[PDB]
Amino acid sequence: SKPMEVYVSAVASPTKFWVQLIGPQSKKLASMVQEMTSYYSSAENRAKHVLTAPYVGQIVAAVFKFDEKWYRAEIVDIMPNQYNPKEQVIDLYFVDYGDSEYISPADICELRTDFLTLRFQAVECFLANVKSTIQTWPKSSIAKFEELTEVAHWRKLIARVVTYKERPRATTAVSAAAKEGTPLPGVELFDPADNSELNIADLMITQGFALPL
Repeated sequence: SKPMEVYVSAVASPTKFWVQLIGPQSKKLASMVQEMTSYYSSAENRAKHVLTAPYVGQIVAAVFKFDEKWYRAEIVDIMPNQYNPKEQVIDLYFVDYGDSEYISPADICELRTDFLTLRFQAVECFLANVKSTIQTWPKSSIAKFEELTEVAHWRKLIARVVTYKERPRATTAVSAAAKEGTPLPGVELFDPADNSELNIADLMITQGFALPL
């Protein structure tokens, strides 16, 4: 397959992270985040889209109070508030970035229909040809991978899909697009501005943060 320019947008570990494609799609995503954020920042517009009787699988708009921006999100679970049985806590998967967060319904709206047009931008991947140094990944390995990818800071990488692995049985709530048996792409990654001929897997192995195979 062909190499592709990507950003790493979220990281759980070197064998669970998310990438976005750079190009017209990433420009459209940035434009959409701006437009959704401007639109839903108005109480009047939010009232046009009040959330009622939400359901698992629903695609919604949600504000992440971190950056105060509005994002497309998939409801992956709904549970009662523990303090308060008459309200729910909503498990959201942020379809364009890869993050998952538990969010109050107060911070969610229905998604205006035209915001559905853009392809969901995040693809879950694993780093091919590596495994953990200790038989889970050490926090230091996760940190090194976050550093090399500069996750969430718009660092261009070159990715290539070189293998696939069957998704394991999930132990937590995940996207409807990420069920057991579906193919998880295994990628090579390298930083074209890196000063190195080695890809990120080989950097992690040669520097003691991962093992081969």
